Amino acid sequence: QPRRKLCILHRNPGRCYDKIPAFYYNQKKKQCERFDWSGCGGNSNRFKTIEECRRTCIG
Repeated sequence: QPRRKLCILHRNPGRCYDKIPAFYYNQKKKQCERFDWSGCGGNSNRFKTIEECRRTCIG
C-alpha cells in the first residue's frame, strides 16, 4: 500500500482551537486530502503540503 505505516492512520484534527490547513493520506481513496489540524493532538498522518504527503505515502 502506502510507503509508510503512518499513512494508514485515521485522520485526526486533535483537540485545540486553531484551524491549520494540512494534508493526510486517505488509505481508502488512495489520495492525499485536505483537513484542518487544530494545533495540538492528532497523529503523524499529517503533512504541511500536498507534495510532502505525495512523496511520503505515494511516491
